[PDB]
Amino acid sequence: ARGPKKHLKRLAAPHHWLLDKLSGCYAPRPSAGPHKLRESLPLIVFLRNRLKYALNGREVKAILMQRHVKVDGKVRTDTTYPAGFMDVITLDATNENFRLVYDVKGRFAVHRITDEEASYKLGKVKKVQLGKKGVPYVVTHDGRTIRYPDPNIKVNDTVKIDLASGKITDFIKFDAGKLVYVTGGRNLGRIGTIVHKERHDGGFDLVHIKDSLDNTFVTRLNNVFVIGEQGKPYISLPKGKGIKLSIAEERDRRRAQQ
Amino acid sequence: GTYRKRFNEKARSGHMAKLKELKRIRNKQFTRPNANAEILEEEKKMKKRKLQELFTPKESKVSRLKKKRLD
Amino acid sequence: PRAPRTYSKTYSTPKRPYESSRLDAELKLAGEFGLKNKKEIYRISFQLSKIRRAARDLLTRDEKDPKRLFEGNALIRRLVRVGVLSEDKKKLDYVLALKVEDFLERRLQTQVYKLGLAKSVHHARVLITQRHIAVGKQIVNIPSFMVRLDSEKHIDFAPTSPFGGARPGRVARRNAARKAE
Amino acid sequence: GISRDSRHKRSATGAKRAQFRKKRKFELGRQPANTKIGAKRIHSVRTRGGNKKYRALRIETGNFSWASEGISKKTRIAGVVYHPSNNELVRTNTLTKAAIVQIDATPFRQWFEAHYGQTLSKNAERKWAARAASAKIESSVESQFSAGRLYACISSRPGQSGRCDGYILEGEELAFYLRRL
RNA sequence: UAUCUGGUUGAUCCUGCCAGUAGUCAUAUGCUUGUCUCAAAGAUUAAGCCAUGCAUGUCUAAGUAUAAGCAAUUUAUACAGUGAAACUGCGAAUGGCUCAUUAAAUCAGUUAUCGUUUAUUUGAUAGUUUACAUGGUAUAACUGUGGUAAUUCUAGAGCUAAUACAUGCUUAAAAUCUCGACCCUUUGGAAGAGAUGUAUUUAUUAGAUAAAAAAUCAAUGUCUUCGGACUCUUUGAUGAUUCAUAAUAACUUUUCGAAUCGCAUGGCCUUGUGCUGGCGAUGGUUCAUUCAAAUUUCUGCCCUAUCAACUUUCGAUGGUAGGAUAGUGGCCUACCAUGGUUUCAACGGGUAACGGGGAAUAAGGGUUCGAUUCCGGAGAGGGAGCCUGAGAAACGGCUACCACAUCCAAGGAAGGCAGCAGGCGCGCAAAUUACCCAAUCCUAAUUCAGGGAGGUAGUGACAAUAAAUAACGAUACAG
RNA sequence: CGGUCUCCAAUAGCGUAUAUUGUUGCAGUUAAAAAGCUCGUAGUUGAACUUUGGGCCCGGUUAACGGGGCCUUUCCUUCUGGCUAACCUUGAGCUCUUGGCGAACCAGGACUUUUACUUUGAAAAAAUUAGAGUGUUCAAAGCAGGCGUAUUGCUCGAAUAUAUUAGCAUGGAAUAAUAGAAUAGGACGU
Ligand SMILES: [Mg+2]
Ligand SMILES: [Mg+2]
Ligand SMILES: [Mg+2]
Ligand SMILES: [Mg+2]
Ligand SMILES: [Mg+2]
Ligand SMILES: [Mg+2]
Ligand SMILES: [Mg+2]
Ligand SMILES: [Mg+2]
Ligand SMILES: [Mg+2]
Ligand SMILES: [Mg+2]
Ligand SMILES: [Mg+2]
Ligand SMILES: [Mg+2]
Ligand SMILES: [Mg+2]
Ligand SMILES: [Mg+2]
Ligand SMILES: [Mg+2]
Ligand SMILES: [Mg+2]
Ligand SMILES: [Mg+2]
Ligand SMILES: [Mg+2]
Ligand SMILES: [Mg+2]
Ligand SMILES: [Mg+2]
Ligand SMILES: [Mg+2]
Ligand SMILES: [Mg+2]
Ligand SMILES: [Mg+2]
Ligand SMILES: [Mg+2]
Ligand SMILES: [Mg+2]
Ligand SMILES: [Mg+2]
Ligand SMILES: [Mg+2]
Repeated sequence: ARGPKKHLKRLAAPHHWLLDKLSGCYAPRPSAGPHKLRESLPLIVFLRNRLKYALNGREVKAILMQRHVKVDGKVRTDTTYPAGFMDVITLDATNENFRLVYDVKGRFAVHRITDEEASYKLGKVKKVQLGKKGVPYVVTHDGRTIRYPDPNIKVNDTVKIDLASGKITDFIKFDAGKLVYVTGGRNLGRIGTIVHKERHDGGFDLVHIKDSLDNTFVTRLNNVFVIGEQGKPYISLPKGKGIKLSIAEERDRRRAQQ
Repeated sequence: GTYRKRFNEKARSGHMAKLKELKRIRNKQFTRPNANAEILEEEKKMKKRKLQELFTPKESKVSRLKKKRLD
Repeated sequence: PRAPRTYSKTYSTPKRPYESSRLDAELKLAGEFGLKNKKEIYRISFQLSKIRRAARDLLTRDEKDPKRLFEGNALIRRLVRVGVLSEDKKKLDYVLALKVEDFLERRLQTQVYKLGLAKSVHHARVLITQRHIAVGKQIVNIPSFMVRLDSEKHIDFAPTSPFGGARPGRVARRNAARKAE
Repeated sequence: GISRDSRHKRSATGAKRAQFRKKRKFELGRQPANTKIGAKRIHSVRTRGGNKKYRALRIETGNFSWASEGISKKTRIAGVVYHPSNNELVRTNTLTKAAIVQIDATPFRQWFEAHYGQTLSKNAERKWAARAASAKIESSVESQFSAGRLYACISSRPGQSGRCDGYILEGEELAFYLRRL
């Protein structure tokens, strides 16, 4: 190609969006934004294929141009705006606030939250560095740069960002015993507690995570997101609480509730 | 596939030229203007010589036998 | 272009179609079940072979294997639901003991015959293809329709059918009109 | 015409590579800019991205830094005396990085006169006396100051930034280059 | 092969043998061809040649309308509704098609950028720069005068705009560093005059630390109880850096630091068209993020040894310096050495070789296919070279040459269907030059316009699923 | 001379033509194939031996089976830092509490024979394949759907496995290699 691509085939789209393979030939290409293309949910999919509020792309555009959707407290009018992990989506006219959190299956789940919970979000500290004029700043996972961070904040820590003012309220250090959320790999969407962090200089660090059921799994550090201390998450969790459950029991409880 | 016969070698003379050069370098072991300008005999000789050397039909079976029998 | 839509063949030609004993076997199956052609028999045989090969592969696995337990249980549930496999025989070994006749009986044609709605298997076929038979509240016109245990008790003449309480068909009212005239 | 692509070269084993693709814009190269002493001529070059490069076709002044005293002054360039890569640049007086050049000595001499009050108001006397300990300098530099032309090395790339900045040779640098001269 | 049939003589058995009977897939072809769902369309190794039509344009309240445009109007004597044309901004580098070249090349997996560019999105980020607001150093559209046989050809003259082009100020305090009039000879002091944001270039400095105590030389600062004393003294990140950042001195045909636009009319009063002030759009330096790009580390390709030595004169291996590059790098230049690969198959040759995800077969090992719905690479008849732009070595952009080939008044002009249809390549053959942007998503100044991308339907049984052509009786005849 | 039939096969499908090597695991006296003989480089292959045995403890499976700890001459070493167990003791009732000593564990710096092989984990896009649920009228399929309903509405899913080699992390120490102390230029030290 002689330049950046602008089209996305449905088969090539991220699997977790759950798009019909025969509905059309192309899928919404997320525009540039806070989150990466493969780890983002465009607003069109959320409003049409998840909430079912709109029946087609044009109706989604009509909703957006009416300025009823807010992302992180800001109005967005792009159909393919890349909303992502820990993103707050507010619909005032319908009066709901949603937090984009993966389910156990590995898919963004429609999780409704209260207003007081919608007032803040969490961000994994991807980078800390001194800017121009000797002003420290922190870059989070969603591309937010916050100046004058607390000196104790380091990489791999989590910062509680208030949406209205965009300032850090609290933070969590990355240490053993902390509650973590998996954001990648086939363990995507699971929740557990840190046990040990294995370090390899010049390589990818590995973290051992133990679930509430005592099952243990190892994951690369890049896919780990600290969300609080054990038993005290700073955000409301989706149904299932990030516990992976086998297939036989899946049959079992589906029958039981049925 | 590099030197395979083409349907119309005359339509792609320049291409064939490259092949010859490549051969001359690949088999050397065995042997041993600015168009973007505001204003734009030997060149005609170059055309003639290059096109002639590029295209010379390989002598045929019957020509082989005729030469041997003449000798 | 649009993504492909998958397709598959539902029948396979036999290893030796020319065995005399075989030919007699399809003669039996077609004659007793009123099958139009041999392709129906081959289709049922192919489905049965797939089922029993899966059962054999599951048996090869060690007992208590999670894959074995899950998939064998699913297969037994499906076979019980369609009715080929009786309730008291819920083990993978008896699945290997199934036969083509078991599936053939569950066909809507044969069930219609047994229930007494038709006097011949061919009468059942013509009744089904003519939109006179309804399972539950819905009309089925396909002789190859497979009946479930729950569906078995709901087979009846369709509401729209003249035999099911609707008005007489075209021939009857035509004859009545000419007689009146 | 100029390209930086590596495919046209032979492989490490010596094989002659085949021609993978036509030349791409993102391995281009441009004609060298042989900077020469004279009245300033610079022309801009639009490069990859929105960035711009400066081409010094002619330049006769440059900002040279005397490192020992940590000072820097603008000075006219006299001429190129020695170049390590090739002597033809010395012959043609072409300005490039690492070329040894001669520069005028006046502005540095004025600065040293004023700062130390020595030759190569009470406030002035106080400052000169306070700095008197550092007055002594290398003999080699002082001899050139007497001559009026100082040896310097260009530390900028005139063909890229459009500047001919540099620094005055000292110590082992000056001794080695004097030996080569 | 298996099974089954037949022959092996005067006959019948038992062997053995022989012939025929297996299979899907693939190519071509023949006959038939009622219904429902579903879906495909290559092939002369000819990436051979194409008539005709279309396939890329785009405007919101928010850049520029005295169209001598339309329609409303005294809701305006600066404009304001809508708005052709043109300028301006963006896109056209996406998509679609084909597999010609290509044998460690592409490609798959897995690495790196402490080796570099990055329009746009997202978040931060700039009191240090006539102003109740500067010019034609200026033009289109437009008015008018014309040339040519001919084209998306254009000449002269007259006009007028900007978020075009080019210029240019106006805004706190403090601190620090220089140069320093003068007083006075001190342990000196000092009016004043300067400089400091950012961008580029160069030179130098800081960016500490495995842990504890002393004596002097020089400069020289706080303090007391005039004796001597002097504590808590500032430094982030990485496995690692000359990293981030900061500081000093200069440098620049040298940048940036808002002369822009929509809607609305709030608050102070000394009552002035005084001062102040709301919600947005568009721009702008740098950093980060995102979409990307470039190069790159390890392993992995079919046949060929009757291809055994190859590369190095004209870069082959490596060092030094420079040039160029967005940047590393023999990528190129100059000077140096003689290096580099190889029977663990280099080098050369063949390939009807784009690679892979996959497809078929098989009990397993294997064998073969993979132009073809997705990913990645290359191309637009063949070579060569380029403007623009963040992004092209672009071809539905430009320029040469080669081969073809259209118009012509013979002076000249215009070409690229391996895009969607539709033709030639034969004298023997095969989908409609159909409809639509309603869904998918893409482009724009942008909800609205555009999209042969895509969808709808039509058209040789491609490949697949279901499935009609009769059911129930009586009578008659015949063995 | 004149005059103007029966059966078999498939079935909305059917026919015709061409085409369609042994690693596991081949053979080499008499019916393919052992080179006239020896030497010999590459390549392939290559005798044995180094911690075995014994005695206890813990907790797991269905008396067998494996998983860990100690002891047996068997512990990697050194330094720094963090926390602190146990052990001594005072005092108040096995638990708190005073003051010492601080093992183990954790973290980092220093110290270091290298592979082959194998276990397990991450990674291998989607589509495809296998495969779970789902009355598309059945089916091929698709990822849909399901349940109530005067009125408002509630609700389950879109599972799971596979993928060679190479790279990464990890437990093993059987097998096959690799280095060490020999002119001691060897090891350790309060
Ligand atoms: Mg790293
Ligand atoms: Mg009816
Ligand atoms: Mg026909
Ligand atoms: Mg018919
Ligand atoms: Mg009909
Ligand atoms: Mg323009
Ligand atoms: Mg080819
Ligand atoms: Mg070759
Ligand atoms: Mg490679
Ligand atoms: Mg844009
Ligand atoms: Mg911005
Ligand atoms: Mg004019
Ligand atoms: Mg260099
Ligand atoms: Mg050279
Ligand atoms: Mg192939
Ligand atoms: Mg392919
Ligand atoms: Mg191209
Ligand atoms: Mg062509
Ligand atoms: Mg081109
Ligand atoms: Mg074209
Ligand atoms: Mg194109
Ligand atoms: Mg076409
Ligand atoms: Mg088409
Ligand atoms: Mg605008
Ligand atoms: Mg040997
Ligand atoms: Mg041995
Ligand atoms: Mg592996």
